[PDB]
Amino acid sequence: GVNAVHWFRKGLRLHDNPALKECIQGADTIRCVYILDPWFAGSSNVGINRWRFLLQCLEDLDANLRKLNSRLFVIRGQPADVFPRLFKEWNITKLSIEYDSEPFGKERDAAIKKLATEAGVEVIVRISHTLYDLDKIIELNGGQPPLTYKRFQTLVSKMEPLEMPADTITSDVIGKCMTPLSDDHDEKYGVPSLEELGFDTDGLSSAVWPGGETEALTRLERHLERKAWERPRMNANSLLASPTGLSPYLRFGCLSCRLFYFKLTDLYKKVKKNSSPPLSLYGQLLWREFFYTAATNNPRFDKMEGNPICVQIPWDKNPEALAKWAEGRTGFPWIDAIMTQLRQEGWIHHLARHAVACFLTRGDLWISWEEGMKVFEELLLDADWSINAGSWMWLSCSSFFQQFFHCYCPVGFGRRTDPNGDYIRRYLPVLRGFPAKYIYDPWNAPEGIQKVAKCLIGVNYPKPMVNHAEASRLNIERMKQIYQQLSRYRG
Ligand SMILES: COc1ccc(-n2nc3c(c2NC(=O)c2ccc(C(=O)c4ccccc4)cc2)CS(=O)(=O)C3)cc1
Repeated sequence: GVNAVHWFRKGLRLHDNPALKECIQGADTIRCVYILDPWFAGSSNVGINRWRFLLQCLEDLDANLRKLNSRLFVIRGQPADVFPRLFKEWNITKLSIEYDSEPFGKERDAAIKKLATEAGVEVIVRISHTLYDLDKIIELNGGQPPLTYKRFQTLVSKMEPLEMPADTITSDVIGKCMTPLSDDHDEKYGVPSLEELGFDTDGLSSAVWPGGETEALTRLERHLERKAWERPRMNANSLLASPTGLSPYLRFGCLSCRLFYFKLTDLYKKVKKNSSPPLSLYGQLLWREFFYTAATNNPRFDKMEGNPICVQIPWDKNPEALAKWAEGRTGFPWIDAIMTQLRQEGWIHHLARHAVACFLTRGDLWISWEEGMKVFEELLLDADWSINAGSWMWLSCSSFFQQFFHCYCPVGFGRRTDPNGDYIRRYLPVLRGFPAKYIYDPWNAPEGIQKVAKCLIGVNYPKPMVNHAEASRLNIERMKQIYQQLSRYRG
């Protein structure tokens, strides 16, 4: 008969999955696969929190596929190596994927499409990771992605309204389509543990961001309910991970960005009684869309050299200073607490991202945004290659049409956000004995207060790695020199 395979990569969900929906129709068998390769050289920068989140996403998909008398098939290796084997072993004639706009993904999928055509396999590709067809955005702009956010808002406003999200895969949708299964299915296709991937899980606590579609849909309800109770304002509690947080689920595809969009539009129309909401309503959704669009045709989006849209800034190379930043031992408790939360949990507030990005690049250390991006790629759960690269370029003053002239204070920003320093004490236990007057600048604490706090600066917690007033004055001057001769730094 017609034997079909749906290939999960992103879109780790059964709701709003047009590719899986189309693949099942007219099919006699269906197998959903995820191709996992934790040893891939190109994935050497993936942190353990990302691996854990993904594995929890796969367990949730497997559990939800159980409800449809199916299972997830987890397969080890590289798609180019695995798919020809599967095409023959399973006699596959249909393969479905959610479209991937990112350059590496487009390249991989082009190769797989060639293997499928060679094997007599029809390839079904449907767009569902983004709100729009990004290629249509670019065509509407004249063939180039809009290089500014409000130009992007202009084009998007002129587009056709979004079509309804695809129906969720139910028993009545599967119909006669079945999944051939064996009693030993877990031995060959089961979802592995972190330990089974060779990871020592020593030092791991319960995940602050549990993966999966079930979690995402539960959080979506809470998120809308809280919104039922304009751009929000950050306070101290905003720094903590929220049970209403959706951002990692949108990144992995646990939550459909189109479903989220429609639920937001639905809620707005109920409270504000009109169908033309402020683009404010969608929060980061269009920033998300903006960076996917800017990156899709730029294979060097994550680089400075050879990247046509990036300002060629002469950053310093300082591996020791970069390591202090990445490992949260800069000696600035505000910076270190943020980098510690990021490493421990996999999410930090957007304004905390601005703070540590400024400190590393244009503000204090004058280290390339490429190096910050690599660290964030390792640890951050909610930012794809396209969004990470674009965000680091924009925030480091590396885009020609976005400048920041105010340098974040690595003491005052934290003190102004959380005056008592509860955030510091939560993530930097060595500093817990310091009173609020010194918690953001413990080097200013007299020797007696340090001894009482059982924390000698330079012994138990490092001294501040730079003099911020001097470093920022020099770096503000350097950035002013660059933008005074901006065209000279065009590649
Ligand atoms: C520093 O490292 C990172 C920082 C942020 C992220 N990040 N993660 C996600 C998203 C983003 N990024 C942005 O939303 C974004 C928005 C505005 C700008 C900006 O230039 C600007 C202009 C005017 C005023 C204020 C700001 C830059 C970035 C959206 S998402 O895909 O949903 C999940 C990743 C790494």
